[PDB]
Amino acid sequence: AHAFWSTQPVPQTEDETEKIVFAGPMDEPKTVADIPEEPYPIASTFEWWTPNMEAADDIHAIYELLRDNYVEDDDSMFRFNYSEEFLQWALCPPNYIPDWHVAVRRKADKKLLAFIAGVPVTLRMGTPKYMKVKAQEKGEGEEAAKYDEPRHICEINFLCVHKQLREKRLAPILIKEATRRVNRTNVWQAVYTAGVLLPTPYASGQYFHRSLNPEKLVEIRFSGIPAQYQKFQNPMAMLKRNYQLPSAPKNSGLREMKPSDVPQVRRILMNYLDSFDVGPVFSDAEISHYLLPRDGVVFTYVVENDKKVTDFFSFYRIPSTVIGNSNYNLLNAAYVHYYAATSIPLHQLILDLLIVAHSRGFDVCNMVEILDNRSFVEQLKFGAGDGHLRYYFYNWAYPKIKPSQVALVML
Ligand SMILES: CCCCCCCCCCCCCC(=O)SCCNC(=O)CCNC(=O)[C@H](O)C(C)(C)COP(=O)(O)OP(=O)(O)OC[C@H]1O[C@@H](n2cnc3c(N)ncnc32)[C@H](O)[C@@H]1OP(=O)(O)O
Ligand SMILES: CCOC(=O)c1cnc2ccc(OCc3ccc(N4CCNCC4)nc3)cc2c1SCCC#N
Ligand SMILES: [Mg+2]
Repeated sequence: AHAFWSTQPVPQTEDETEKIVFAGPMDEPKTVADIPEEPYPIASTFEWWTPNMEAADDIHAIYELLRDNYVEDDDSMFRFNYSEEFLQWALCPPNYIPDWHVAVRRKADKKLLAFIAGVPVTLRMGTPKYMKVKAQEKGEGEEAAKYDEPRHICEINFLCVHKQLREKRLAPILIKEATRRVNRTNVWQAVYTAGVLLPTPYASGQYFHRSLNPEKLVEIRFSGIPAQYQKFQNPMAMLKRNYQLPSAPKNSGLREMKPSDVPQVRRILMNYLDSFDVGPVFSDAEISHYLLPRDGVVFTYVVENDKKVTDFFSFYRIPSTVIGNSNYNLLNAAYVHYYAATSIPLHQLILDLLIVAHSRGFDVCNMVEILDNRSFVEQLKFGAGDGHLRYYFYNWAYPKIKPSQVALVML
């Protein structure tokens, strides 16, 4: 069934995943000295390449590979078109390791044929609360809490093989070479997400989308006057009416985040993230990097009253190519990123996200049902999508958890 994945330290079936009681490594412990020092062998016509993520030309190359060959939805209606500025932001967070960015190029002409990227993340990934309960009833609290300390691991994203090289087993070679480069730095776990089902997710959630420009969503038959709008006299006026938003935020105290807000945002986010079973831990430098506004990339607002930040939200932008549509070639989507509410209902905070996003020209707001995202779906008129996002670890046994116990947003 899986000539590659059966060779790897991941849970091999749902059954296995249902038996797992404690968090911990799957593989034999290893040391850096046991890992090969030489890159994995590859065909003599290809060569490994470590792009320089501060070289414009190198980020452009990666940009073009992904524009034309990265992920499409199962109906090939969309392909992501991550921008060069977004790639620089996602690939170069504080303390990133340039060697974790792995590419294959054709030797002859230096054509980029494949890519995978790893970045550091500090993750809480100890045993979940409801497994730790069952572990007091067993006498077993010490083994259940053994890996509670946040761990410095790798987050994998942007795996891409050029369409002309598909189904030639190049993706396993990429994964093996990234694993080697991460293990050479004494890191032995990774976290990653995918739309597809692989062996074997520890959590899975549906996507949700909120229409902000229903006219456009129609012209690119994603909405297409959704079937339920037919019996209306006037399907489009009703559609716009339903999804209309205010012009300006409703919360007194909302403004863009600025650098002097970083400590307060760190505190309120870390307090909120703590409640979930799997979630990141951010330094002030990581909060600065992932939440300070960057044009075209990430947008973050705080509610400040009486000079205290009490709430905030963020969203980031990923445009998609609209496949087979030259009238409307691009979808401008906003994705809910981290947030924390202490003074207002979450629905009132995220209503202001939608207002801001609409004001700034976004066509749709998307999210996975992680964090407390289900608490505002109905009131804010999100609809469940096609598609899911599945969360995975490499070399980490972990019980199945609901997506509302996951606090890691994956770009
Ligand atoms: C400690 C550090 C560890 C670091 C590493 C942690 C692991 C990270 C793992 C990577 C996390 C990535 C997170 C993201 O970026 S998810 C986004 C993935 N990217 C895309 O979907 C872009 C469009 N598609 C492609 O570029 C290609 O179709 C890819 C590259 C996906 C497969 O290329 P191709 O179609 O040319 O096939 P092949 O003949 O070379 O290889 C076939 C083998 O590949 C397995 N496959 C297929 N899809 C995926 C998938 N999304 N993740 C993991 N494996 C996948 C498949 O089961 C099969 O194995 P097996 O079934 O035969 O056993
Ligand atoms: C109009 C509402 O739909 C969208 O806005 C949209 C746009 N571009 C895409 C591009 C590709 C795509 O493929 C499915 C997919 C595949 C992978 C993935 N990952 C991979 C790893 N990193 C996080 C996201 N997320 C989604 C779905 C999409 C979708 S559906 C998923 C987002 C939502 N809702
Ligand atoms: Mg291949």
